[PDB]
Amino acid sequence: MPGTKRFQHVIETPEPGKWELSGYEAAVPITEKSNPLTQDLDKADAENIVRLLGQCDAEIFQEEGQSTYQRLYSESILTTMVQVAGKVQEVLKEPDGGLVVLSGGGTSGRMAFLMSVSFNQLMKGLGQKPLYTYLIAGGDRSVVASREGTEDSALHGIEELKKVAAGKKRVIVIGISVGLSAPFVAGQMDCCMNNTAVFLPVLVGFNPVSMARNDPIEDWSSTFRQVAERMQKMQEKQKAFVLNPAIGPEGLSGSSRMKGGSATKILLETLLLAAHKTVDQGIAASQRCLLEILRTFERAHQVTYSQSPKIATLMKSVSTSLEKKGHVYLVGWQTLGIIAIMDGVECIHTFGADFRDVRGFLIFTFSQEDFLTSILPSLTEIDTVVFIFTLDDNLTEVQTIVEQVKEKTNHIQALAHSTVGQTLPIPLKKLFPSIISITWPLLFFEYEGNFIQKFQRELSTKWVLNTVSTGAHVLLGKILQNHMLDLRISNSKLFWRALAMLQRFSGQSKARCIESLLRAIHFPQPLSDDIRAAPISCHVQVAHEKEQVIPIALLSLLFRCSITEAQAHLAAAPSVCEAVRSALA
Ligand SMILES: CC(C)(O)c1ccnc(-c2cccc3cc([C@H](NS(=O)(=O)C4CC4)c4ccccc4Cl)sc23)c1
Ligand SMILES: O=P(O)(O)OC[C@@H](O)[C@@H](O)[C@H](O)[C@@H](O)CO
Repeated sequence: MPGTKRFQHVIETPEPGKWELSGYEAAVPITEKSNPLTQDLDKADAENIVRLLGQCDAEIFQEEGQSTYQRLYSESILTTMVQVAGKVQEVLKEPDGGLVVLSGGGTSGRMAFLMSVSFNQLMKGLGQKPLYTYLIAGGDRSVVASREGTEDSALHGIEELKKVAAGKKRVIVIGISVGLSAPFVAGQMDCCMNNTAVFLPVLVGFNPVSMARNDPIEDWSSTFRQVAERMQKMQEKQKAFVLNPAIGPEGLSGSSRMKGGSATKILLETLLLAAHKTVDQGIAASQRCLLEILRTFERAHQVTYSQSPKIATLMKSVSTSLEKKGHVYLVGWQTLGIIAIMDGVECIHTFGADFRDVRGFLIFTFSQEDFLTSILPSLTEIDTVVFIFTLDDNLTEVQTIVEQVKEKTNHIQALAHSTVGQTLPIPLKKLFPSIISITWPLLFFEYEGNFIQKFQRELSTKWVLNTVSTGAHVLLGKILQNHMLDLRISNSKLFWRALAMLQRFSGQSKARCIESLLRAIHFPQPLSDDIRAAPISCHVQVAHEKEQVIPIALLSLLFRCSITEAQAHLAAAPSVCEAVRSALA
C-alpha cells in the first residue's frame, strides 16, 4: 500500500510490557534513549534536577563494564584518537596546501566553530598560518541562529566542502554528528571516501555504527549507516576513522546539544591539543598524553558541580522570571559570551521559546555603551541577568554594566572563573552576595594563551548554562517525563522523533501513529495517497509552520477521535501540558 516504503524501516510498536523483549529497547539509538536517571525529571525540584543532569554529564567519563559498547576511556577509542592525532600531525608538519575542517549541523556545527577558532589562535600565537576552518549546515549565519532545517541536505554539505577545499592537497574532514544522523555530514564523508588521495574523513558521534541512521536521504543514494560502515572498513588501512564512544542517553531525550555537545569538545580538544603539543616536542602522541587532558576535563565536571546549590538557585530564578512572562539575559565576555548566545538561541527549537526568553550577549555582538543604550532601557523588576567572565577580563567594563542594571533589576547572579589566589575586586563582590565562582587549581601550561584553561572554562560554562536553561523550562511543566513532546518538526530527524514519541506514549500501532501524525500535520486536508507516499521533507515543510502538532496527534490517538474533535478539546483545556497529562490517565 501507499506509504509502506516511506515507513518500512520504522520499528513496530511492541505490545505492553514487551518493550524490552520485543528487541525494541536495544534498537533505540543511544542518542535518542530515555535515560533511566531522568524518568521523573518532570517531578524533580530544582536542586535534584541539577544532581540528575550533573549525573547524566558524569556518564561521559564512565568506564566500559565487562558485552557492551566502547566508551571514551576504552582502549579502542584511545587508540583511534592516537591514530587521528598522528594524522593531524602529518598535516601540521606541512602547512602549505593542507587544511583541517570540522563540520556539523546545529550544535555540532557550533562546536566546530568554537574549536576551529582556538586552534587557529594556537597556531597564530606561535606565528604559523592557521589551517583550521569549520562548516555549519546553513552557512556561517547558522553559528548563532536557530535553523534546524538546514541539516537535511547531503549536497549542501558537499558543496560547502568543495568551496572550502579548492586549492588544497591534504584535507582532514572531521564530520560531527552526535547521532550519526545529519545528511550534511553524510555527504561530506562520502565525498571524502571518493577522493582519499586528497581527503581523510573522521567521523565523530556517540552511537555505535550499528545504530547509525538508516533512513533514505532525499538527495543521496546511501544512508549514514552505509557511509559510516564503509568508513569503518577503511580504518584498517588508516584512510578513514570512526570515533564514536557511548556516553549514555541525554537527560532530556534526544537533546544532543547537551552531553553530545560537551563530549564533542572534550573529545576533539583533547586529541587536537595533544596533536599540537607533541609535534613541537618531537614525540609521537601517546595514549598517555590524551589521558592527561581527559582527566583534567573529568576534574572539571567535579569542580563545576561542586557549585551545584548556587546553580539550582539561579535556575529557580530563571524559571520564576519566565513564569511571569518576563525575559532573561546572558551577558558574558569573550568566548564565554558566545556560549551564552548559543544556549539562548538553542532554547528556541528545543523549547519553542521566543528569541527573547533566553537571550545571549557578547562584549548578539554588542560592545560596552551599545548595550547600555540599546538594551538597558527596557528591563524590569522581574527579569534575570547573568554575567559570565574570567578574572582576566576588562573587569572595569564589567562593574560598569552591573551597576546600572542593579537599579533596573535585583535578580542578578554571576559566573566567574578564577585561577587560585586571584582576588575579586571589592565593588563586584558586594554586588553579588551568593555568587558562583569557579577556581581552577594551577596547571603547568605549555602554549602562549593557555588553551587548556580555555577549554576548561568554556565547558564548565556550557554545563552550567545548558543545565540552567534546560531545567528552568522543566520546572515550568514544558517536559513530559524526560521527553519534549511539543517540538516543532523542522527536519527529518525531528519528524522521526515525533513519530517515535507517539508510539511510545500512545502504545498504539505504527500505522495508526503515522496516520494521526500526518493528519495532524496536514489538516484541514485529509490523507490522500499522494500525502501517504510523500517524501518526509514535505511533511516537515508543512509541520514546521504549525503549532501543537504532536500533542494534537497524540490526543487524536488517545480519545480515538478525529483531529477536529481533538483541537476542540485542546482549546477547552487550561494548558497543553495539562490536556496531554489528563488524557494520559
Ligand atoms: C525512546 C523513544 C521515544 O521510544 C524513541 C525516540 C526516538 N527514536 C526512537 C527510535 C527507536 C527505534 C529505532 C529508531 C531509529 C531512529 C532513527 N533511524 S531512522 O531515521 O533511520 C528510522 C526511524 C526512521 C534515528 C537513528 C539514529 C539517530 C537519530 C534517529 Cl531519528 S529513532 C528510533 C525511539
Ligand atoms: O550532531 P547531530 O546528531 O547530527 O545533531 C545536530 C543537530 O540536529 C543538533 O545539534 C540539534 O540542533 C540540537 O538541538 C540538539 O538539542
